[PDB]
Amino acid sequence: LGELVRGPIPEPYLKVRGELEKHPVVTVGDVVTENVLKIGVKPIIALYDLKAVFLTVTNPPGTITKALLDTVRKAFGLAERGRNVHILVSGEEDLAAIPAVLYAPLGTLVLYGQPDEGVVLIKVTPECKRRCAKIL
Ligand SMILES: Nc1nc2c(ncn2[C@@H]2O[C@H](COP(=O)(O)OP(=O)(O)OP(=O)(O)O)[C@@H](O)[C@H]2O)c(=O)[nH]1
Ligand SMILES: [Mg+2]
Repeated sequence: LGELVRGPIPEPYLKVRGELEKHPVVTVGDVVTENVLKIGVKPIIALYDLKAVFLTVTNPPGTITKALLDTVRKAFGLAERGRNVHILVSGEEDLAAIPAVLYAPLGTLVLYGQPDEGVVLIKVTPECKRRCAKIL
């Protein structure tokens, strides 16, 4: 929904680093997560596929189960309390950016990967929270 930042890995992470350091960050994807960690930023929540507190969840590709939605809500609960949470998904977390935006505090940056293209960065605001609810 937000802004795509283009470039070969890891140049987009380097471009946005200053912004990532000044806000809480949620990462969706193994490549996104790893790349944010390696520039010294610790996500409050990181969701990635199986191949800090750990939560496990199964989510069949191209769905948003009730279980994923609960795990994400729980994650944000734990993050409110200053835990970093890694959600390890068995299945696929292809849609997980939507709930991330729903349940997130305002001013949170959510990142996910645009295959081959770059990194999508989303500033969490009442508008984009509104539409993400609509998307579901
Ligand atoms: N050009 C470019 N593409 C990127 C960049 N970061 C991520 N992407 C793309 O986004 C894709 C998806 O990222 P992830 O979802 O983290 O990767 P994944 O292997 O699907 O990880 P899982 O979702 O855990 O299975 C990657 O395969 C890349 O092609 C970047 O900095 N530049
Ligand atoms: Mg992915």
